[PDB]
Amino acid sequence: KAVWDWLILLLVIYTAVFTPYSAAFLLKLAVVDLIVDIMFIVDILINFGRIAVHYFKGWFLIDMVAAIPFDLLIGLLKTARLLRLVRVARKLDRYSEYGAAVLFLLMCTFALIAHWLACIWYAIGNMEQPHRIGWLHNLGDQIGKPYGGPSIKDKYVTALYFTFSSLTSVGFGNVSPNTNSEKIFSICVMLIGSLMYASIFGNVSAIIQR
Amino acid sequence: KAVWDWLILLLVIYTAVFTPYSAAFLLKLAVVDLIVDIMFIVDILINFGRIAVHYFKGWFLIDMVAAIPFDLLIGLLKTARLLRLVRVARKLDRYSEYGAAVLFLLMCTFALIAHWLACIWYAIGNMEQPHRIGWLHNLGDQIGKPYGGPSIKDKYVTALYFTFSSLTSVGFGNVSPNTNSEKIFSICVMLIGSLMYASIFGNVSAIIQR
Amino acid sequence: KAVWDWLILLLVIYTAVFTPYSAAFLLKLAVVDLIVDIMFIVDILINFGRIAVHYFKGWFLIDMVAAIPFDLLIGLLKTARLLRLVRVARKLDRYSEYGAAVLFLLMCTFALIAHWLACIWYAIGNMEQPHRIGWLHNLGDQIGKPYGGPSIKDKYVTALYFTFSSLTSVGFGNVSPNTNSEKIFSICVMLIGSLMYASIFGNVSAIIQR
Amino acid sequence: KAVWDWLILLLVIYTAVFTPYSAAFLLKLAVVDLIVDIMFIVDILINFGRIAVHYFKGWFLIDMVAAIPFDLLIGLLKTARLLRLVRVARKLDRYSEYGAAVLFLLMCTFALIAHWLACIWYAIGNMEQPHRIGWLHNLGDQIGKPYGGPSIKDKYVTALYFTFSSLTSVGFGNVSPNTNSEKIFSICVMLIGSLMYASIFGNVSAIIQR
Repeated sequence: KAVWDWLILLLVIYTAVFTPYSAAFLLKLAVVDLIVDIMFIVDILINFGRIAVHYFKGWFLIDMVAAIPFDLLIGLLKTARLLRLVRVARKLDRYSEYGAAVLFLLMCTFALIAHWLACIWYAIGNMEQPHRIGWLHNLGDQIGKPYGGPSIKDKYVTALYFTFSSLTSVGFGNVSPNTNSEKIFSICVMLIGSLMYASIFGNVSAIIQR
Repeated sequence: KAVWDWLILLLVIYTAVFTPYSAAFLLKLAVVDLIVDIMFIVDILINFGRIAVHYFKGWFLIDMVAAIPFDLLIGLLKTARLLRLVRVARKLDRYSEYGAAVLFLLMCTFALIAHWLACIWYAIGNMEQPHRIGWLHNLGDQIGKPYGGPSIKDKYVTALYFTFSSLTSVGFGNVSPNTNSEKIFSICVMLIGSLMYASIFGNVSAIIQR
Repeated sequence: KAVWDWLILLLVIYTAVFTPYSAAFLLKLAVVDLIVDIMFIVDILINFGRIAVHYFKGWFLIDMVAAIPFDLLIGLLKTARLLRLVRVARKLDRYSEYGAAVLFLLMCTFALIAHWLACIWYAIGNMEQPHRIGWLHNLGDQIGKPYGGPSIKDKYVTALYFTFSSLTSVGFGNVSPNTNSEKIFSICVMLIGSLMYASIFGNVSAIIQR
Repeated sequence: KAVWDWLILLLVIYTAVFTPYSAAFLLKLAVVDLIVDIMFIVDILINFGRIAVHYFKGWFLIDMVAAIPFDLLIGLLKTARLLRLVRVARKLDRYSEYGAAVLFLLMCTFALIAHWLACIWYAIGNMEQPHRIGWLHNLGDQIGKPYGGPSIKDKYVTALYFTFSSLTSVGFGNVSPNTNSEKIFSICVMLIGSLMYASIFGNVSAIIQR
C-alpha cells in the first residue's frame, strides 16, 4: 500500500507519455497497455464496509470512466485515459514530503508539458503537410530526407527539440514557424512558456535556496 | 455597479485592441463601435446632484475629450479614444481583490503591449515598402507572396509573433530587423521588453505562491 | 551646489558616451568638447584653504590627469577623459536619493555597457580588414551596400543592436560571430552580460517594489 | 597551510580544464602535468601517526586511484584523474569563507560546465563526422576552411561558443543541432543549462547585495 502509490504514479507517468504520443504519431506495446489496464483495475478495486459510500461520494465516476476501455476512428476514444493524471493531483500530499521528490516532479511535469506540446506541434505539421512551407518539409530537406519523409524518430525528436527551445527561450533557428497556424501555435507556446517556465523555475530556486 | 464596472473594463479592452489595429492595418464593423460609444456615453452619464460638481472638476475633462466623436484625417484622429484606458487605471481597487484577477490582468496587459508593439512594427514596415530589404518583403518571400503581397491576416500574425519573440527573448530568426529604422525599433523593443518582462513576471511569481 | 552635481553627472554621461564612440569610429564637434573641458576645469577649480590639503591628499591625483590636455595616432591618447567616470562613483549617496533616480541610473549604465561593447565590437570588426567572414561584410551584404561599405550610422546601429541582443539573450540571428576573435569576444560578452543582466535586473525588481 | 590548499584548488582547476580537453581533442608538453601529479603525490604524503590511520579509513582510496599513473583505450585510462575534483569538494566550508571567492568559484564552475559540455559536443561531432548533417561540416563551410577542415583551435572555440550560447539561452543560430544525436544532446544540454543557470545565478543574485 505504501509502495503502491509510487507504482501508480509511475504508471500514470507512463500513460501520460504514451497516450498522446500514440494518438499523435502512431495512429497514422499492446501487452504493456493491457498490463497497465489490469493494474489500474486492481487499484480501483483496492480503493474500495462503510467506506464504500464515502468513495462513491467523490472521485468514483472519473476512475470508472478512465478504467473502462472504449474498445467496441474508434482509437481516438483512448485519449480519455489521460484522466488518470487526476490521481496524482488528489494525492499530492504524499508526494510532497521530500524536496527531492518535488524537484523530480517539477522536472517530470516540465518534460510532460514539452512532450504534449511536441505532440500538438506534430499533429499540426502533419495536418498541414498534404495541404513546402511547414516544418516537416524543411526538416526533411535539412536532414537529407526530401518528402517518403523523415522517420518517426526524426519527427518526434525534432518536435521535442523545437518545443524545448521555445519553452526555454533559446530559439536555435534550425526549425521555425512559417505558416499562420504554426505562428499562432508558437505564440500560444510563448505565452505558456513565459508562464510555466517562470513559475516552475521560481519554485526550483526556492527549493534549492532552502 | 460592479457588473457595470466589469463591462466597462471589457469595453476598454475591446477598444484598446481594436483602435490601434484599425489605425495601423485597416486604414488604406461600425455597428460594434457605435454600440460601444453609446455604452460609454451611458457610463459617463451614470457617473454623475452634489457629486456632479465633484466629478465635473475631476476626470470629466478627460472623459469628455475621450468620448466626443470626431466625425466633422478622421481615421488618424480617432486614436484619441485610447484615452479611455484611464477609466480602468483610476479604479485599481475595484480590480484587485479576486487574486487571480490580478494575474489575468497582468497577462492581458502583456498581450496588449505585444499587440501595440505589433501595430507599431507594421506601421514602420508598411511605410518603407514604397521606398528585398525589410520584414514585409522577406515575409512575403517566405510564404510565396511577391510583395500583391501577404494578406492582412498574415501580416498581423507575423508582426504579433515577432513582437512576442522579441519580448520573450526567444529570437526565432524567421523575422529579423534589417533596416536602421527596424534596428532602432528593435533596440527600443528589447529595452522595454526587458523592463516589462522583469516587472510583470516577478509580480506573477509573487502571486503564484499565494 | 546641488544643481552642480547633476550637471556634472550629465557631463560625465556625455563624455562616457562620446569618447569611446569617437575613438572607435572617427579614427579613420570640437567646440562642444572644448566647452565640456572648460566646465570640467571649472569643476576642479571649485573643488577646493583648510580643505585644500584634504582634497590634494584625496582625489586630486587622479582628477588632475583625467582633465589636463594631452595635446602635442596622437588622438588615441584622448581616451584619458574616461577616468572622469569615477567622479560620480563617489556621490552615490547623493544620486540615489530617489528610487526613480536609481532606476534611471541603472538603465543608463546598462546602455553604457552596451555602447562600450558596441565600440569594442566595431573595433574588432574593423581590425579584420586584410581578410565573407566577419560581421561587417555580412552587414554590408545584408543592407545592400557591398564593400566602400556601409556608412558609420549603419555600422554603429548594427553593432549596438547586436550587443543589445547578446546582452538581453535574444540572438536574432541577423548578425552572428564567424571569426575566432569575434567568437571569443562573444563568449566574454555572454558571460559578463549574463552576470550584469542578473545583477541589474534583480536590483530593478527590488526597486519597483520599493 | 592556506596557501597549500589554495594551490591545491588551482591545480584541481587546471586538471579539470586540461584532462577532458586532452581526452576529447588531443587523442590522435607533458612536463606540466608531470609536475602537477608530483605535487599531488607530495600532498598525499603530507596528508599521511594517530591521524594517519583515521585518514586511511577515510578518503585514502580516492586520492590513491586518482594519483597512481596508468602507464603500461590504453591512453584513454588517464581520464580517472578527474576524480581529483572531489579534493575541493570536501572543503567548501573553507573555500566559501569570502563572498567574492564564492562568486569566483561560481563563475569558474559555470565555465567548467561549459567546457565539459563543449568537450562532449566535440566528441559527438568527431564520432559522427566519418559517417552536411554534422555540425563540423557546417562549421567548415562557414569559415574559410572547407573539409582537411577547421583546426583544433577553431573547433574548440566553436564548441565552447555554441555550448555557452545554449547554456545562456541565446541561440545565435550560427551553429545549431542538426542530427538526432546532436538534437538529443541539445535537449539534455537545454535541461541541464536551465537548471544550473537558475540555481547558480539565483545564488549570484543572492551574493551581489552582500
